[PDB]
Parts: sequence; C-alpha cells; structure tokens
Amino acid sequence: SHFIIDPNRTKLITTNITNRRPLPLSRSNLQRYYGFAETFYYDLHIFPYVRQLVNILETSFNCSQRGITLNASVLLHSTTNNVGKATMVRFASKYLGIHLLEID
Amino acid sequence: VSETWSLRAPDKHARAKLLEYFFSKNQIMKLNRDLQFSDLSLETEGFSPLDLEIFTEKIFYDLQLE
Ligand SMILES: Nc1ncnc2c1ncn2[C@@H]1O[C@H](COP(=O)(O)OP(=O)(O)OP(=O)(O)O)[C@@H](O)[C@H]1O
Repeated sequence: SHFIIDPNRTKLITTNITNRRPLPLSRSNLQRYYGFAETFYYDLHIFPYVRQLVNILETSFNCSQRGITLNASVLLHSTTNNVGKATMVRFASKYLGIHLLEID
Repeated sequence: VSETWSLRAPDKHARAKLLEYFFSKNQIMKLNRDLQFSDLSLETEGFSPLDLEIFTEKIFYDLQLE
C-alpha cells in the first residue's frame, strides 16, 4: 500500500485535475503553520454581520448536498472604505473550508 | 401600436396565489397551521413578483438558520 519515491529511480507524470474540498479552518490554520499573513480571526459572537453572512454559505452548501439548488448571492456595501470587507470574505471562506475565487 | 397593456403591481389576492405557488416551487417549505396565505398577503402590498421570489428565498434561508 505504501511506497517510496526516488528521483534517480522513480518517474512522475502530471495528469488531469481533480476536485477536492479545502480543509476548514477548524482542523488547521494553514497560514499560521506556514507563517503567512494570518487573517484576523473573528469571534462570531462579537461580529454579528459576519455571523449573518456565514449563516448563508453553509446552509447553501448543505442544501446543495441535500439535493436542493438555490442561487445564493450577496453584496457587501459600506459608508467608508478601509473596513476589510474583502478580509471578512476571505475569513468566511477559510472558516468553511471553501475554495475562493477572488477577482480584483 | 394600436393599443397597449400594462402589468400593474400584483394585488392582494394575486399575492395570495403567487406566494402559495412560490412556496410550492421549493416544495420543501412548510407553514404553521395558523398562518394562512390570505392573511400573509395582507402585509405584502406593493411588491413585484420578483420581490416575492427573493422574499420567499430569504425566508427559506431564515428558517434554515434556526
Ligand atoms: N478586523 C479587520 N477587518 C478588516 N480588515 C482588517 C481587519 N484586521 C486586519 N485587517 C486588514 O485590513 C485590510 C482590509 O482591506 P480590505 O481591502 O479587505 O478592505 P475593504 O473594507 O474592502 O475596503 P476598500 O475596498 O475600501 O479598500 C487588510 O489588509 C486586512 O489584513
């Protein structure tokens, strides 16, 4: 079942791409382990807006898994810049272990 | 154009029927016995059918939260 790979003896071939869900932040903090710019960890109990928005993604994800399709979309707006709405988007994405598709 | 036709905002009875059907579409929904569609329409005046769509989906989500 197991095996060893040696560059001088073992050959490797890249193949087509395969989907796989990313780990939720609960099981590990990849940024912290790799020492990247760790994204600020919200305490949902103290950030009600973040909680409300999160209360969307997992429900959509479950209903999809439960065979229920529903186009869940949401738009962030604010009265002042520099509030990290994108930061909270990333935080929510990592929280549920969901792939992120950011387009500036 | 000889004559024309205009789609004014839906009426309360229209709203009762439309809300019932929209709930039906996501048949997974259910409602309390006391809550009746006719009663429901009385407080949803001046809403476009798409508005009722989004409102029912929002309600479905709200139920999912709890
Ligand atoms: N609690 C926090 N909320 C928001 N941003 C935070 C927080 N803690 C740190 N930051 C940092 O602040 C920055 C937020 O920038 P971001 O682009 O997400 O803001 P924004 O609200 O979308 O604003 P704008 O589009 O007006 O620049 C990031 O560099 C992020 O790391």
